Amino acid sequence: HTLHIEEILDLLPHRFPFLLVDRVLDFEEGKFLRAVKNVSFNEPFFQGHFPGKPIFPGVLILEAMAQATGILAFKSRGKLEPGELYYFAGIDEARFKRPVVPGDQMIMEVEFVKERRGLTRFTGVAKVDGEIVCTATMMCAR
Amino acid sequence: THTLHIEEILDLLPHRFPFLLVDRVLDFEEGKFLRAVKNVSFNEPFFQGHFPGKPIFPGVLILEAMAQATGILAFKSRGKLEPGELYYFAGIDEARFKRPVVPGDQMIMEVEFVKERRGLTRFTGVAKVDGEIVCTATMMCAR
Amino acid sequence: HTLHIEEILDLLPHRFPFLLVDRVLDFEEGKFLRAVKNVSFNEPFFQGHFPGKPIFPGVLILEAMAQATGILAFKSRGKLEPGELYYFAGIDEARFKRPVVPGDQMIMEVEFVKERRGLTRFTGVAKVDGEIVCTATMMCAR
Amino acid sequence: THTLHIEEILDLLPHRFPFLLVDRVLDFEEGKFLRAVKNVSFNEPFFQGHFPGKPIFPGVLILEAMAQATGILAFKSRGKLEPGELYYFAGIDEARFKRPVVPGDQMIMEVEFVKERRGLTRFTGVAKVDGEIVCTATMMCAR
Amino acid sequence: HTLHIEEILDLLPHRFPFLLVDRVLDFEEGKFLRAVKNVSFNEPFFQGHFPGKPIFPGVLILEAMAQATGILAFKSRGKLEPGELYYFAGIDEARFKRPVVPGDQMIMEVEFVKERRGLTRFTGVAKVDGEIVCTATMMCAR
Amino acid sequence: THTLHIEEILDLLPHRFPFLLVDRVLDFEEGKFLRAVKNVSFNEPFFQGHFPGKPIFPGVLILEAMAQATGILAFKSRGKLEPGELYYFAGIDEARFKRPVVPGDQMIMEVEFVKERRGLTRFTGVAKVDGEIVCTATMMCAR
Repeated sequence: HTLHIEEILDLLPHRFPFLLVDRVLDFEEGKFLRAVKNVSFNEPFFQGHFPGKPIFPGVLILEAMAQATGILAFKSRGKLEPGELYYFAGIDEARFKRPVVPGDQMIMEVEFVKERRGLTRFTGVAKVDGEIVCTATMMCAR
Repeated sequence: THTLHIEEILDLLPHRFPFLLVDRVLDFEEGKFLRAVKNVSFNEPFFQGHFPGKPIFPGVLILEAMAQATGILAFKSRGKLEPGELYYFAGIDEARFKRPVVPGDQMIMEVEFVKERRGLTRFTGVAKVDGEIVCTATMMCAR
Repeated sequence: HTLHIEEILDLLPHRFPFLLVDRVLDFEEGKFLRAVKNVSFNEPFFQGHFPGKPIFPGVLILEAMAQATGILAFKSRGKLEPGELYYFAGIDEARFKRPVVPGDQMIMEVEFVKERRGLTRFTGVAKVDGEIVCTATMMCAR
Repeated sequence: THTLHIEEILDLLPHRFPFLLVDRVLDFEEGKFLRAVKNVSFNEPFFQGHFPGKPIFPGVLILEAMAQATGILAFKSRGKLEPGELYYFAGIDEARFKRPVVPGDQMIMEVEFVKERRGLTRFTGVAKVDGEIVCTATMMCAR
Repeated sequence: HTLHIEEILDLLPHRFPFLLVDRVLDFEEGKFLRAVKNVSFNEPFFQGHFPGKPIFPGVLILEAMAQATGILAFKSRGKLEPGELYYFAGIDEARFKRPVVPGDQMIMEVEFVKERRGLTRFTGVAKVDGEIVCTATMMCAR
Repeated sequence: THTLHIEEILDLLPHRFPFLLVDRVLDFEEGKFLRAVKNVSFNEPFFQGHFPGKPIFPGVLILEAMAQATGILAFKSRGKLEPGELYYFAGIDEARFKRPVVPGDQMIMEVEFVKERRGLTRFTGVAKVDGEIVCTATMMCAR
């Protein structure tokens, strides 16, 4: 089940310049979601990060993966009511393996692990050209 | 085999944010062709205005992206621009917009040198998404 | 019949940074429209096009003229319903005659030609200080 | 007769996007006056916020534009700024906002040197649209 | 009575990049209001003002103070109806005493003076670290 | 006692708008700690998107701000970056987001060097608003 940007705008509250999921390529509710973030030079953070040497910030890969958990959570468990937020509570073992750059299509896979102590736990893995560029464990809650 | 990443691109084109619309060069043969990629992301500044609730990559920016790709080919083939000189975009023939390009699309653009004629350099461009043609055009430029 | 920016926002769906018609100076439904685009240094594309040498992109003159056809079409033939778009299908014989720069007031005249094979055909002419800076033939459709 | 286009302006003022608010200089006489243009376009970044659905050029930015025009006059008349030096805006007397300036307006601004007094340079500014006064103010600056 | 940003968005029509009141620290209707503007490098005007030497424009201190008069006026006298504006009619004796810079928290105090000849008159004083950086007298009207 | 204002910061970090998220350095001791300020303003570009009607400083940007503060400490302590070299952000352990940071907050960040181990430099960060902890994390970086 693919979701394009209009479906994504309907599910997440994030807007420009902080909506970092461009497409959902597949998902299974309560299990996994696979999303794309297209990395382009024409994104506003690249001016600053860095002048002459565009590097996609590692913190935004964490953000983009956490957004993809949001989409899975909303498809799986129900949409947010207006004014409610899906909290990003924490991150374990964020590892940045190599630089993500303009022209990269970052494919992100997030998996639901469990609920434990009031949080929902996901693992994320981001790849470019089949190679892992980032992993992390993310905790979120409604 | 002959790829250019963004730093190489920044060194050849004078365009900068928010109007540098070539993100990679996949291959090229001097004086002949260049195949480039434009990654289309929601996170691009024009999407706020085009259109609210329904992001559509403007057709004019596909023409722009292709014209930039001709620039890269021209510079690699014929010599870099000196400081303060521009590669003019003089005109366009037969621009055809076939279907909408959207966030998540990777737009692969192929430009071919045709000829010099009457003080202009003529190129044809074809932009594809997922193998299907989204735009074609004939572009005239000059130093 | 002049239209100012609030009337223009009501007719076109374009918003910042891609609404490139600042005023309508006159029009006659089904025939012609004359619009202004004020070119200012304080526009976001100028940072990029080019550093140290601001040049209004020729593609944006095409865009601004196509927007002015939109306004004529909506005034002449009826407003778009929400979610509907006015397609830009093609361009013939776009000619860029000289550079448009900050401080220029670009006056654009678009004329309806005909409907043919499912498209509406317009010609556009953009002038600065009475001199032609661009012409083009534009095809659009609902 | 004495016009300065944007490149000449960039060379005299240190202001850059999104706070360079003089688009052309129509005429000037050193030590006396300068007449400049600010083209007011919807496509300017502050219009998104001022205000949603009702674009109104902020009155504070007319003061800013006029103060920039004094800068140009001062530099042409008295000498360019050296790198790292600033032309301070020290104060303002009797700023009066007469009617709203909007997208599509070309705001013609005329600034006149009055005198130096008490370590400041005093100027009067008048901004017009379609021949009518939209703002006046007396501006004090110093090197 | 403190107002945070959501309360501020409800009262003023200003939006990004021209909403220059970040918090209200106290107020008394018809009398005074004390507001904060946090000055950060990450604000869009700093790119332009100036490259290599960030200086908060003195005109934006005037703006931010005039916004704080707006908030006082709306809390004191009633909210604007949609489409109505609170006019900034004029300024007397704007004095800029020293440069405001990134990292500064500008505390602004505005006081109602009187209504006279169809305008409402306020005085404003902006401080950083207890020292006055700007004063002005502002005239506004519905 | 050892404060660095924005110009000193621009000279040490390569980050520029819209991703320079240290506005001042309040104090530091080389090889030991650095205490910095991030002023959180509505007028920052990410607030438009995060979220419409409910501005919330992204937790990922607190991690970024703290990692930038480690950079400053590292450069002051160990030597500036040469042109074209980067200070890599290699990973993060135990990032905890305790309560939302909002416009008007001044976020005071304290980073401490822990050790070098296994080719990385390890730091702990703590960010506070009004004396209360809003985020903690352990950050690994390397030249």
